Amino acid sequence: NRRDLRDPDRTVIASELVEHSFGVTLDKHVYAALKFTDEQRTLDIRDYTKQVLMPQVSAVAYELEDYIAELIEGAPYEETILIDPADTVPAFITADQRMGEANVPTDSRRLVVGSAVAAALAKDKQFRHADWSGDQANAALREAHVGRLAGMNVIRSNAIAPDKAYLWHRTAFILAYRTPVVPEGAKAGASFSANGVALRWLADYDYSQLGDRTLLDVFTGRKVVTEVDGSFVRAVELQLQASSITIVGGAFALATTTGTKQLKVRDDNGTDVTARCTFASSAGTKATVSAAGLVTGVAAGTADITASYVPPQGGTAKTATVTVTVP
Amino acid sequence: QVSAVAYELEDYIAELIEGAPYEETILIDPADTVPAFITADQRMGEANVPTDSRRLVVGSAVAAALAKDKQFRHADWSGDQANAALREAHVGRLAGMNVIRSNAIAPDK
Amino acid sequence: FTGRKVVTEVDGSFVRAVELQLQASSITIVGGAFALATTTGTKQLKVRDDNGTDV
Amino acid sequence: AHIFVKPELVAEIGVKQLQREIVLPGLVWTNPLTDFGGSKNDTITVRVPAITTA
Repeated sequence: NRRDLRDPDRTVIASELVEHSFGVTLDKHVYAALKFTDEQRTLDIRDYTKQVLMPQVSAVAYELEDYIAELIEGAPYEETILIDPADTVPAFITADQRMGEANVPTDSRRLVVGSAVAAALAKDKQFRHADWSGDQANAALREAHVGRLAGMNVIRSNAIAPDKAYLWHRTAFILAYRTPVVPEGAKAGASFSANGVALRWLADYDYSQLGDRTLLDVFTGRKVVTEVDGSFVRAVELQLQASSITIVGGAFALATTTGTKQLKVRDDNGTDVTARCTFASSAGTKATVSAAGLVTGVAAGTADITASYVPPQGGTAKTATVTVTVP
Repeated sequence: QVSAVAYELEDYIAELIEGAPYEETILIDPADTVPAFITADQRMGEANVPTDSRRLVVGSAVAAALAKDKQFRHADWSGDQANAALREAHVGRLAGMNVIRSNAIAPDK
Repeated sequence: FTGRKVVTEVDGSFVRAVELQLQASSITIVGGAFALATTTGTKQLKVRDDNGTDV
Repeated sequence: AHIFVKPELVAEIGVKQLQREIVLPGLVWTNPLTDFGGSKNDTITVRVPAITTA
């Protein structure tokens, strides 16, 4: 506190010392089960380790990667920094500035970008023109690889969305693992490893179905470390901007009235956004389009099918129109 | 207790620096930031202030805008082919002064 | 005990320090357009200029 | 079902509250005057010399 000298009010305002806390919990149980008849194990299965165990371990490993990806992508971000594909560096400088303004330490920061963000970095004239970036032995042109920008290295991942990047301090996300113990009644099983996580394997024969059932499991838990006031400042999200969407294939003709066509929509960055667009048909009687991209034209004629995609930056939804001639 | 008193004294100094009777404010244009600092040098020299013992303390936004500036990002426009304003986000010296980044003062000042 | 002083000139003008401010041309509310869940629902608004300064 | 009495144990993994660095006190003129005790109103009257014109 503060007060004035010679002040006849000789009082002191005591300060307070309050400690805070959060909580980390085990919540999830990641497994991969299989079942085999006696005929399959006797005849069809020739190499058990190569045909059964290794694919099971790989499946559990990919499931754990997707678990971590859902933790990172699903964390509470107050706002997303929009990367302009023509000018990408200001977005990353802004991300570093946001991390600095929250007093996040400058070390142990990891930047993981999607494929589309990395391609936009390579396509950027900042890195490609060898005079806006120095770098005479041009790498964004002869190798399509940027690597470092705005003070952070780039890690390319296919688990996270293509048009999104995440810059996080090490203390932002916490994973915890636990290997279930093989009980006393269980047949003595093995223990495998997926990306350094010890998985429990277990086999049990069921007389009723004349078969064998295998289970490869682990207990998992995850946490996003928030601050005392509830804000999340240790991780920062960036999303690549989109300005127009186009339906691949252009105007097309259906094979028949019973026929179906699966539409794909791509933004100007080239990201597959068909899982984020709303599909509508101008002529409902002649043709109907599903919400997931499927197009069915029941009646002969012509229909104008529109895909509406609200962009990452918001505003009016980008509309792409296609013409369907149903025979 | 010691940390609280230290931060309180830093706030004291920040209020002293920020609350001074500044006659005019030099508006940094984030698209072209160098002329603002050259103008600050011109104003301080025209007042016959000695060129030594000068300190430049910028906020977070000012340093970020210096890094974002095409004058410093593009290596043709600034020399500096290592491009420390692109690979890093660090602009360290411009207009003859060294930049000191502080979180105590306002971000855009 | 602490004290501070700004050294002004003999005519009262302050010339020994210069302040610079970063221009702002547009302010945007974090979160953009929104719809409240209920009437009791309260939302804290953060406004950022084009330089990303919390104004 | 089965009920177990288990402690609620507190850990500390190195997640501290984020605070800024202090840089300002080193950059400002500190203690050019020290004898505030021994002056009226705790005030030292710094003198600026005179200049003339021809």
